[PDB]
Amino acid sequence: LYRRVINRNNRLKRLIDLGAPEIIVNNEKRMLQESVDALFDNGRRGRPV
Amino acid sequence: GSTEFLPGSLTERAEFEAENRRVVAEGGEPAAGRPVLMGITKASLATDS
Amino acid sequence: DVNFFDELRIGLATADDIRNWSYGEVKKPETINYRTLKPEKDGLFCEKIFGPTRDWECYCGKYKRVRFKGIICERCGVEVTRAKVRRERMGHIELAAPVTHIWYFKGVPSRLGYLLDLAPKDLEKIIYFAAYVITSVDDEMRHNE
Amino acid sequence: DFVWDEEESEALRQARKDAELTASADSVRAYLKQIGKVALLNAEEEVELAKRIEAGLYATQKLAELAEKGEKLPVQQRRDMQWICRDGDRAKNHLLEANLRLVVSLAKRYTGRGMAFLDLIQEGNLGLIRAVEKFDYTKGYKFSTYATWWIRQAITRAMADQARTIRIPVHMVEVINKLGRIQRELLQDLGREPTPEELAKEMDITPEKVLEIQQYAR
Amino acid sequence: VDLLGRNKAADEAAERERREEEAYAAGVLDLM
Amino acid sequence: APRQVARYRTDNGEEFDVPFADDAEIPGTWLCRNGLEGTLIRTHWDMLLERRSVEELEELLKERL
Amino acid sequence: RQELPSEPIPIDLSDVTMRIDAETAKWARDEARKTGLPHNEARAEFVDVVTYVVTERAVARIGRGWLTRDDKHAWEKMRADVVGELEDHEQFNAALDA
Amino acid sequence: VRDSGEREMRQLRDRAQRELDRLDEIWNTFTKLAPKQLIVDEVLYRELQDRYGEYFTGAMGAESIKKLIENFDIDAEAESLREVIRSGKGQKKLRAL
Ligand SMILES: [Zn+2]
Repeated sequence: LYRRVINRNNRLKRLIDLGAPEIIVNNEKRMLQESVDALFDNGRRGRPV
Repeated sequence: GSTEFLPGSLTERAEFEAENRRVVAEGGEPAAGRPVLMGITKASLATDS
Repeated sequence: DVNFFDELRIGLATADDIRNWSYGEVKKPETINYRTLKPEKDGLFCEKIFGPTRDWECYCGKYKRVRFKGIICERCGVEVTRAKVRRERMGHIELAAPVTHIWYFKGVPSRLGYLLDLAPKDLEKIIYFAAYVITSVDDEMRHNE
Repeated sequence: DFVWDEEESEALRQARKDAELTASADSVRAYLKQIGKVALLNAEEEVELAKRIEAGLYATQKLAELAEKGEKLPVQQRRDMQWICRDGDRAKNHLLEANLRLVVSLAKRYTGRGMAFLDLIQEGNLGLIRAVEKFDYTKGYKFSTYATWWIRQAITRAMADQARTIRIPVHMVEVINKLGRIQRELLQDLGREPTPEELAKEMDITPEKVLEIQQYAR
Repeated sequence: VDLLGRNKAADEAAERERREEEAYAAGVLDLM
Repeated sequence: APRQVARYRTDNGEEFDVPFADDAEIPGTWLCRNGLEGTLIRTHWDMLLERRSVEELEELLKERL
Repeated sequence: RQELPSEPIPIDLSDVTMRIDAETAKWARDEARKTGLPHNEARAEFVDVVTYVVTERAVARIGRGWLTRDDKHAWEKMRADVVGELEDHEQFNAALDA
Repeated sequence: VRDSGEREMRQLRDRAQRELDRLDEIWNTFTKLAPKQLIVDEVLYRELQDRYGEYFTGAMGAESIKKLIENFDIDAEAESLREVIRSGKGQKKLRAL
């Protein structure tokens, strides 16, 4: 879970550096949010990892 | 009244009296309370710790 | 001093508390090293962050024995100390974007929903990038123009 | 047309149950709204965009050299160079905007195997970023067909990556275990891998349910 | 009464509501 | 053991202490407790050059102007 | 008491501006009557039929060009999303109750 | 030709009428715009931005929630809820509690 969170965060940093359009950047942000939720309480929302 | 207690909430009698006497000695209207009888199960669930 | 362990308090931690707890930011997703079973540098097991796996053993080996205490190695940043510190030293990850804590969003009732008077469905739409919320309006400018 | 057979009733029964997650990653609807509308671009416009992108990158290189080694030309010319770099950035942004629905249409084929539709879409988007970094006006291809390979290979790489966000439903584990046990028994006794017809015979389900459940296996 | 019947969801909602106000009346609302 | 101390600063305005041994030197820059780099008190162009001779790019830029 | 629209009723889904019309209401009412349950029980069947028709039209509109029923999984999840949006849709529920 | 005209004149004016009503929708959304309102229609949100972006601020994600919390005033809502509790009954009072 920590590895997944770090991966998403690093990729979000890269995307913000690359100047990608907001859609891709905030889709990666959504993925980061989901990764953090999985880290804290995996099964609480919907279907778990 | 003039206390910080939430209406409808359960309160330990000792805390209730302590805060009521504090506020009334400081000019506030003491909170109004109704004794409630509880089974040992619900009394256990209503613990403060 | 357990003789003054009188009460235990719990509360929300802020980002500054998390930064004060941590010894260093975890930068890389690395595990224990596949090549040699040593911890990766800046990984989740980094010794420079969480301390050395083996007592008083410098990462680069410039200090290796019991007589040395507390010294940071100038070449690799590991502290020459007892290994037990790996059970207590905390890390942190710096997020590029804010994230809401799942406990205070999910779980009925919704702490955030009740605080902001937002229906849980609407708050979920906002958080996971499915809807826009109006955050602030300059009411007087609109009123006069 | 109009039909309300028992299958449609069962489908709506399933849909109401699935609707219990609001911002489900399996739903692209919000993502489609966010894309908006941008027209499909012909070969000449795409090569124009690529030409602008490369020109802006070279302008960035020369401007970075001149920002350090002195030799700066007067501000009037520097302003035109400052315009070229911005033009290149805008061209890259537009060229990426033009193919998000292509990414979606390529991703829709991999759904149902464990990864959410939006995660596959993100992998395809990154494959598209890879594509724009290798596109060449010299080769003369349509950008859509060229970038399709990058999108699909990125999606496959993410799918074939050992570390993935496989998020299988809770209400499918038991039937998947039963499928595994029955397939194992049929393999051991039949002498060959069982065709979905035999599996459906044993599980008391329609064969297309066998083909659907098998997609979650890995 | 036979021709019309009962609406299941409305009865369920009325039941849960009734439980909520009865818990309030009993003064043990925050425990239910 | 005989010892020494050094300090580092980061652009956010925070400062950090580092004890050392007496026989130790001092680095000029340091990854601090914060995680930032502090001071003692494949890119697109790589990809474009691979498929180009820069005279083509010089002509490409000359056309823009 | 099982009325029909006098004029079409705009539903106004957030993206596809759906409507429920005389044909859909008539056919859903016929299905509910055929179900044979009491009125307050066949109400559920009526709601289900109208929801299914509206949802299928809405997803066919959303999936214009790029999506078809052969994409069974994507189609079913899109249908689930649209059904979820409809369930909490106040205007749709008020129209059905009318 | 008459039937073709009865299709043409009708649909051409109808699309323009729907657009004209969409403008009224935009204006009525602007005039009641307030914080914490969700806007789901991307067309409406984009038009609101293009027209009156300098008059408001919209966002999504946890950052928008953070900005909402920054703008939040605890005392005003607490006192409004207290006022509601001793005035309303039933589910309204219960939700206020
Ligand atoms: Zn060392």
